[PDB]
Order: sequence, then structure tokens, then C-alpha cells
Amino acid sequence: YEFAEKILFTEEEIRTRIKEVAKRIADDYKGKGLRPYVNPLVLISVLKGSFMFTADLCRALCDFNVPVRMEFICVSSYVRMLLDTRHSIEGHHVLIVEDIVDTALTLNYLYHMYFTRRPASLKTVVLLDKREGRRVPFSADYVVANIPNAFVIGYGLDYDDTYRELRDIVVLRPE
Amino acid sequence: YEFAEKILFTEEEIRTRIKEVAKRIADDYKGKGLRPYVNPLVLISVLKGSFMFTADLCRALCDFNVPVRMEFICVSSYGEGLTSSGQVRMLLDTRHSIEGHHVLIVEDIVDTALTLNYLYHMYFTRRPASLKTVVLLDKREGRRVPFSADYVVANIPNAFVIGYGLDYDDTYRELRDIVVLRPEVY
Repeated sequence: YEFAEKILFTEEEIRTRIKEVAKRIADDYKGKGLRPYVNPLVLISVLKGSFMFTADLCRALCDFNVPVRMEFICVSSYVRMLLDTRHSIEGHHVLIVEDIVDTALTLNYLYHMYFTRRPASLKTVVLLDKREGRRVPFSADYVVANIPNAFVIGYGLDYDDTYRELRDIVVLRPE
Repeated sequence: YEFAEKILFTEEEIRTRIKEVAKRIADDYKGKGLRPYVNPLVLISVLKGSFMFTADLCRALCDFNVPVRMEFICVSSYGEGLTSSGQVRMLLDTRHSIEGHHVLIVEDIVDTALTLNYLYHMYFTRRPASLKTVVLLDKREGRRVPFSADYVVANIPNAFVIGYGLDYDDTYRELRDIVVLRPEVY
């Protein structure tokens, strides 16, 4: 990548970590009675960044026979909801999917919002976690990779909406 | 796949077909003046079904150095028998303007083509540099209005197909393969 710096995580490394995370999720929900139609694991994907992670994660979950329901939401901050879920999450096992949690301002807002809607359970899975960038305390339930305070792009992550399409996660501005 | 009657395409077959389509698109737009940030090829992904195809397609396009911008739109149908022109409600439109840009609408399947024809005409009036469509699957004989996709990953007969983003009552979208659902299910 001539426009960026070193590759932080290759596609194969990301694929491998996602498979392990899906394995852990499958194990953790094994006794929850997840079933298609009535009780699938609801993946609430925060657009735009999580689209790629979501596509790969849902397939890894499928590998472990975990039935899932995909939801896509969109938010904006000046946090307001531009697009919310199409089906009620009440009584369901929900997993909010994000590409990166740094300040945790958005994710914490969404977690609070969904928590009040009476889901059976509510957890979060993030591709990347900059645990040091917090503006509000927030602990994700599943993390694919913890990273330093480096600006990264690729695999859904952007530099002003560009470079989301890269197969690898690359360092634009080091750590 | 106890709920499946037949495997139409494996994950590997689809991957290969997506790369082939991506190469075609690259060839087709090479002289079009696309450029990162300023003039990327805009993929308007129609949720929910195209989410998977879009993730794999944008990566295949990146392999060919085609700069892309991803937009995700959400539409909803009208109650039963309110439209006979495929009209739908826009719940989420593109976040940025498409005027002057090369746009490609991305869909998982085109069968009746009622929604895709409606969306195509809607974006066409927004003055993009050009407007084309790419679909994962095409049931060519299923049309209720004429429509031709510019790029197609695979043609399929009239069977109930699921997987790779396509659903049966919002179920089975996560499968890695494209399979035919056993009639005993629906």
C-alpha cells in the first residue's frame, strides 16, 4: 500500500481471529436456545464501518451453526438515529457489531438505548478496540484485536470515507 | 444443509465469479476517470440482502485498483396491492451526492425487477456521470417489468434460493453457499 504505512493485520490474520471470536460466541450462547424465526442471535451492525466485519462474522457464526438475524443501523452526531432496527429486539439475544470502539461515545449511547428495550441479553463485539481512547467507560464483550492509538484504515475502516475496501488493516498514522 | 434441496454455488465458485465481474468492471471503467477520494466508483448497496455480496465485491474491486465509495440504502414496501410500478419507501438514502459520479447499484437478486427498476429510475434523475447495476443472482425469466442488469455473478432458474445474503423470512442470509430451499419449508 503506497498511500499508507505498514499492514497492521493481514486478511488471513483477521479471518483467523474472527473465526476464534465466532467460536467463543457460539460457546457462550450454546445454552440460550437460539433458533431461527423465534430466537436468532440479532447482529446490530453499525453502518458504515462494520459492513465488512459483519459479512465475515455472520459466516463464521454460521460455521458454528449459530442462527443469526442481521440488522443495520445508522447514527449521526452533531447521537441521533438515522436508521434503527426493523424488528423488535425485546426478548431477543442481541449483539451490537462495530468496526472500532475508541471514545465509546456512540457505542455507549447505543448500548444504553437498546438496554431499555428489554432484550433477553445485550452484548457487543468490536473488530478493533483502542482501550485508551475512552471518553466514557466501556468494555466490549468480544474484541477481535486491541490496538494502540494509531490511525488505521481498511477492512471497513476509513480516512474520510475512503479506503474501506482494503482486505487488510493498515497503519495510516503510526502508533 | 438438512433444509437444502440442492447446492447451486459453493462459496469458492461465487468468489471466482465475483472476481471475474470485478475484472470486467475494472476493464469497463479504466478510461472513465475514476480517482480515489475525488471520483470513486460509487456502489449503492440495497440492504439487507446485498450486504455480503458488497463486502466481497468491494474487496475484489480493490484487487483491481478500482477506487470505490460504499453507500447503503434501506427501502420498505407498501402494504399489499398499493403499487403496480414497484414503488417503495426510502428509509435511508445515500449520505453523499451522486451527481457527476459513476454509480453502480448493487443488489443480491433481480427477479421481478420491480424495485430495481424503480431505484434505477430514481437515481438516474440525479444526474450521475453514469448509472449501472450489478446483481449477485438473476432470474431472467422472473420479470414483471423489463430490466437488464449490467453485471451478473450468476443466472439462476426459478427456484427458492437462499444463502450469501438471500433469505427465507429473514433466515439463512448467513450461509456461505447459495442453495435451493426444500419446498417442504415454505
